[PDB]
Amino acid sequence: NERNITSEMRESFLDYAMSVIVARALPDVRDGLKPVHRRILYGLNEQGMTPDKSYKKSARIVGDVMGKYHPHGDSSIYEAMVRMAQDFSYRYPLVDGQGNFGSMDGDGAAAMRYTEARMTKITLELLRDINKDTIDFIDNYDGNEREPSVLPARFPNLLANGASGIAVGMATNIPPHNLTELINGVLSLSKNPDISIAELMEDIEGPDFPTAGLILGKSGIRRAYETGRGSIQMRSRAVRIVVTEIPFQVNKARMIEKIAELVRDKKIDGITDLRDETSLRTGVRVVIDVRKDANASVILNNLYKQTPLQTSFGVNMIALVNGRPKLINLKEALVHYLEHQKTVVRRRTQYNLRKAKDRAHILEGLRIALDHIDEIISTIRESDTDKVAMESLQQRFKLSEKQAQAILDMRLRRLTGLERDKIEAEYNELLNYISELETILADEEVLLQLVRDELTEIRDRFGDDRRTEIQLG
Amino acid sequence: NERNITSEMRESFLDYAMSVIVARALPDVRDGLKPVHRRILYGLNEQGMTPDKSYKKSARIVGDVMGKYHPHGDSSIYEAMVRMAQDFSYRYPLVDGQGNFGSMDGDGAAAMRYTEARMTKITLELLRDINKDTIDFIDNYDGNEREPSVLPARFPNLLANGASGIAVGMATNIPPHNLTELINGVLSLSKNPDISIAELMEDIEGPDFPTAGLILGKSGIRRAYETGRGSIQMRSRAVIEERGGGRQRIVVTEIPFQVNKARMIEKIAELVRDKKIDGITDLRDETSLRTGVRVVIDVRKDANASVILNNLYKQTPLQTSFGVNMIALVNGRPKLINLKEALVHYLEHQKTVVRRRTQYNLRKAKDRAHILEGLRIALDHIDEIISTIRESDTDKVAMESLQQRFKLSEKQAQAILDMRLRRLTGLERDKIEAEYNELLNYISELETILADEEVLLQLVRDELTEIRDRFGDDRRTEIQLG
Amino acid sequence: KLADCSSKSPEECEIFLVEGDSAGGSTKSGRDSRTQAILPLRGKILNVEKARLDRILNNNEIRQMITAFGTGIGGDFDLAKARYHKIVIMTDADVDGAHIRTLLLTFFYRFMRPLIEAGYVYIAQPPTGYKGLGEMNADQLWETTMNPEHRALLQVKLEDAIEADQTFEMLMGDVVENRRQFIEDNAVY
Amino acid sequence: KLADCSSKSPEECEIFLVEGDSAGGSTKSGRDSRTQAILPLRGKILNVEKARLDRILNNNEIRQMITAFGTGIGGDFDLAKARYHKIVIMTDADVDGAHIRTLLLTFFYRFMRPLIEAGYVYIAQPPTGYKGLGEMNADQLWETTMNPEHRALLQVKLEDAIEADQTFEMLMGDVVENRRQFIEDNAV
DNA sequence: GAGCGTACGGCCGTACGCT
DNA sequence: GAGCGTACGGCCGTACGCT
Repeated sequence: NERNITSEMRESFLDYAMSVIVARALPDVRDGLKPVHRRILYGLNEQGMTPDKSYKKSARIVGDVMGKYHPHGDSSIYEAMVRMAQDFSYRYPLVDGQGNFGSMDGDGAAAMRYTEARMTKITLELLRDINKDTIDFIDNYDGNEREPSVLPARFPNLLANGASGIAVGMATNIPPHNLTELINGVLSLSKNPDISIAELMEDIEGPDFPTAGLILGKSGIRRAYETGRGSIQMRSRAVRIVVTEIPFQVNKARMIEKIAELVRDKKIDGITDLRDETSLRTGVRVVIDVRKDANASVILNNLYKQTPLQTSFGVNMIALVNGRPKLINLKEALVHYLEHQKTVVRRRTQYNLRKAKDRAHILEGLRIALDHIDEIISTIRESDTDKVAMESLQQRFKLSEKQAQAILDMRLRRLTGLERDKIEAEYNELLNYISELETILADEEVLLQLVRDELTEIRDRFGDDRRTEIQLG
Repeated sequence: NERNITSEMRESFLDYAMSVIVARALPDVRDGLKPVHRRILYGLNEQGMTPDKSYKKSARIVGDVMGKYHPHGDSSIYEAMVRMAQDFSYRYPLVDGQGNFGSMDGDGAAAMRYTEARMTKITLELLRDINKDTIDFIDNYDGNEREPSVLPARFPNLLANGASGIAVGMATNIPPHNLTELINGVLSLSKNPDISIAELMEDIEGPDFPTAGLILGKSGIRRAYETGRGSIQMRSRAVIEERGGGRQRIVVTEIPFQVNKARMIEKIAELVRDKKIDGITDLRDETSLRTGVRVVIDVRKDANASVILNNLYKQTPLQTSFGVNMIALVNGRPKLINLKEALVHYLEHQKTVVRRRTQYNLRKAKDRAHILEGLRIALDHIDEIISTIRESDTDKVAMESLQQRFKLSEKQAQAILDMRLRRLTGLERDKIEAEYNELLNYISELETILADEEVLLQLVRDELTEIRDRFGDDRRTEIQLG
Repeated sequence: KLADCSSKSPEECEIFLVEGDSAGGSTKSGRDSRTQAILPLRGKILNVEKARLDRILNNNEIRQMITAFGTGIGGDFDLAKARYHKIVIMTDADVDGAHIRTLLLTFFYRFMRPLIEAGYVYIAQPPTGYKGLGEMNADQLWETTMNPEHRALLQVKLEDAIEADQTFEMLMGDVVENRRQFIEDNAVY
Repeated sequence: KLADCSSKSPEECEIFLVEGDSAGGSTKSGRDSRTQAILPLRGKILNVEKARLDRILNNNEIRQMITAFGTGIGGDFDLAKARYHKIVIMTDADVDGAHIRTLLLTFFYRFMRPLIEAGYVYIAQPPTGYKGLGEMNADQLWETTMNPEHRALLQVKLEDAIEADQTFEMLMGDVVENRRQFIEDNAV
């Protein structure tokens, strides 16, 4: 057999490129997660590592995720989980870590056998209603497990925590945002489908970095929200000059070493010495002793230009839409997210209705059984096999195969006085529950309001203050 | 606060030394396993990675152990698991591996995400009866899991697969043996507690390496079995063949245990290069899967191949010593043990395992018989039973009324309340009586085993004989005399 | 790192380029050591369409291949000096295997083009039921991938020089947009 | 690798020798960077009672410590040139932590004895509730292990020179049998 | 005396896109 | 330009006991 070099190159490069794109480097628009991150969170859910239970070692999590969902190096899983637990990396941290989870100076986390982890309260919201047929499950790498294709994501995580990823033919770079502003934006969009980006910007002012700092103007922000692309200038908070906030993803130690380099090589002048006075007590504090009679305003402006004291955030909003990479603007991101929420709620309601209708049918048969229990027992006792017992029960009491099966599976303890009253009470309550569920599915506006109400609750519970100041000009 | 440097040194060195000894480097006499190996095998058991089910990726087992039992680097677990799957390392391999599990030339196994593993059929025997209260379970490192302190080990693994470990103040080096010879030795010991080492050696001839080869004499073997220490000379299997044209060649078909074939050949090559050995024209590794180990050493015309071969035994790892130093954990303490001591501790372990299994089975059977007695009373008076439950407001009242009226226990009354309506059918009613009668006979059989220590001892012998007939194989290493 | 074959007749000699010591050990065990050589490579090689000559020549994995093949490079290339008449690119049927295949073909196209033209370059991957070469036992690796009596090798053929030059520049070159457009246009397959 | 303190007054300055970059990062975050320095070490150091001088002097971790302390080695040793009056051996309460403690004390006994004699060498480990330093958050690492206000440091004292010389030779020396006998005699 | 096997530390290289 | 983060490759070093 033979193969054309061109045909082979095109086929192999495409297989590699699409796999990095759809199954590695880029996040899904709906939940804002890359496969490895979704697996960590699903793993924490299945292992019951919820906020209310005690911490478990990272090795216990990593090992589970590695063996059940992610057959790649255990360090790739651990490294991704560590970042999720860093308050300087995640605007809304997804992992609640105990121990050394790394620092702003690029110091690594301790070995996974030393550190402990569990879900954050906000991660409960990413997983909320996952076992209510809200999302599609797919087979794991070996067919022995089932894993989610996407998470319900009851908060707009993609925009909230941001994203970055290098793929093939493309890359992504979405900054993080304020949760209050985002939910307000979704709520404004839910009330007006024809909303403009400019109108949305009345809610979502711009990015909001966990590391705070400043943003120079709204021009870059607007360009990025309008097109999906735009440079956003991030500036350190500086007022001898004292630095209290540095830009997002900037290594403080490397930034200080860069300033120290500029003073040694006589690139900058009018500075005696520089000291990192950062502490857990005082927070970020970088102080620079300015030389007598020299202009600190001029020195500071030069530091913004020559060092990472002022850094650009190159916005390139790429995410997976219908399993395909797409450059999305601010409105598109919120539309896909709101559409996802509507589906999650609709599917949850449809699941709850199937579950309720099925139970109501069972309780109908149990009610007939309990009303004529002396006749029921005689019928079963007379029967040689369970098949005969079932056919005879269906024929005399007009019961379904499912109802007759539930009676044969009924324990003798269900024959007590209080147990019959419990069945009637459950049935009547269920009849009303079914009615309530049917009202939600009959009116698209009632369903849409339920999404709004559930989002408002998240906003009031997890919504916090803006950290990054958007400076006028 | 202050601390004496001497007190601190002694305290810290002792804590470290004990931990390496009891919880790292040395095997237990009973199952022949170090903590990491026991964990891998327990992990495979709990994850249902049995011989009859499909292979799963090595990463699933490693990750599970990492994991629930062994909070150390995942490489330590994988590396130990790899060796257990090597037929040139393990006389009776404990892991059934699919994929690249390394070679005799020291080539590593493929990444754990590519390789696949499960238990071997013989590993089922190491774990046999583990959930029948045969062995003591201990809490795992974080208290979230339970792990075995020792495995039931229905075959003498310590001696069968051997061991090696560098600890603190001591080291271990137990050679592997033949399973047939070992079980025969245990059976001879079971019949005569006062058996001599010399008598045991009529069953256990000496070590049996997976890599075959030869052993020069029985002097070293005897010394090692008598004292627990002794040097055993391992020689490669080499024959002098005719090339043609009056020329000769040495052909190596078996090499000593734990000798790297590639490094051995590189040593021969180094000596011919440095002129430290003469009469060798060529040296090539003609090893294949189909033909097995084959190392050809071309000998120069008119030069004596017998002299060249004898020099190779002296100057290269073609002849290597196995320094026997049989150290194992006895009652959680390191001990230098001879051949008899090793078999005594193993036989004692087997007697306990079977006694405890029988005692467990009896408790389990007696408990079930009690439940069936209650169900039989319930089915004989079912119309009465139903009336009692119907008249009761809560389950507590229903239970108290059933116990008082029909002289039932709390357990019996509970089983009746938990009884499904399906169980009142003709076939289900007969199933209960049939189970009860069969159980009565089973209890009698169990009680017969526990009443006579000789019947129990014979059961150990019979169970060991079954293992021997099933997994016992031919001797590979020739013990030359010597 | 090369595990050479006993035969010195290039016509009958074959070399298998395997990813890592992870496939090296098993192929070294499974091969016919008389006519089959193994060159284990340390993962992804340099993209020679992007990299400059000085960086390429200082790369150990690139050097090892040049040394093993004998031939030489570009202008100093000699097909008559080729130590093997079969150079098999052995990769896994996965994301990383696919990339390794493209990087190796790129090296062969830019530095050893007459080797492809002579029909010496071949492609092999695990048979169906296997995704990676590390999943296979040496006997199966032999019987399905290495045994000339019943194996599945694909001979790499150069049909159109202009189309190939364009393909290698589009897929492996510095211009991301051409690659992005190709991905966008062929994503369905 | 050393994360030095701002102060240059040795009497008030302290150095914490931590096992790995795994404890380095958290202690660097939790410390009072004014008077506390951190020297992260790359695991188990050389056993100086077994190793020869040429091997010891070429070891980059041994070199790092000598450089950081600023005292020098034997022939050029000077206690007045000590850059810190507190050298804190920070290890975990486990098998590997215990060994690291013994190897470090062996180095200080054979090459920097007056440092122990001056009461500059201290021992710290995690408080009860933790086994390893990597389990702790930087704030707890500060509040329980580094905060001079409320910490648990053990000052290493040299009480009997003959007994210490014998202890270090028995436990860390070339003769395995003396160590084996000690283990056998003191096993619990 | 470099290697064995349990444990632990480190360092370096490759692609990929954007700035 | 050299980082970022997902993936993958390699290379060393320490103790410990006995050859």
